[PDB]
Amino acid sequence: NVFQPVDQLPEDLIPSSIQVLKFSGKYLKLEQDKAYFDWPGFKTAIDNYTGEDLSFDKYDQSTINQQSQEVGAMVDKIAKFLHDAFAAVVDLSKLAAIILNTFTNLEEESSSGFLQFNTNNVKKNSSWEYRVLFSVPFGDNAPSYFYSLVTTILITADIEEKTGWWGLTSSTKKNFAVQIDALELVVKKGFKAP
Repeated sequence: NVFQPVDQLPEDLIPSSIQVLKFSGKYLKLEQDKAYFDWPGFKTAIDNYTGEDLSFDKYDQSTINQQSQEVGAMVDKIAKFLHDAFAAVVDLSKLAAIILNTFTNLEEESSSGFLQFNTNNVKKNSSWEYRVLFSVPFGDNAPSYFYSLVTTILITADIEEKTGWWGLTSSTKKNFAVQIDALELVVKKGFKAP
């Protein structure tokens, strides 16, 4: 739906991880008929959280200026970033492939609830927001715990039309700009969404 769920958890945690999805989903802001994630709203909501199965770990944000590079390289960089900044997706079986697939299949995934296209008539360019939510466990040493990494990836390129994004390959080269927003939460089995 609002976030592509990417789980790698033991069945006894999947239910809790869905609640996290439910919770995250309620912070999408619709306007101009374009759906985007509400980070201020979401951040704020976590603070006011008065539960016990949820806690903030860290929030990270990386924004890189428009640079001409290939899709493959760019996704690899995004992946390396998510790998190095958090404990959550350290052993996730190459998120890079999950991310590279989303951008090389934009046309088939456009209607998906976790992708939002947009154009800038002034700058005559466009962008996509990919919303993804990762969940990986702590380990059998702390069975009730796992991490959830609420992530948004905003890719901007020098592409005028929406069709300009159709059929991108790992080799395709453009003037891409990338903004990654990711928040890591420590959640435990039994977490219900407010």
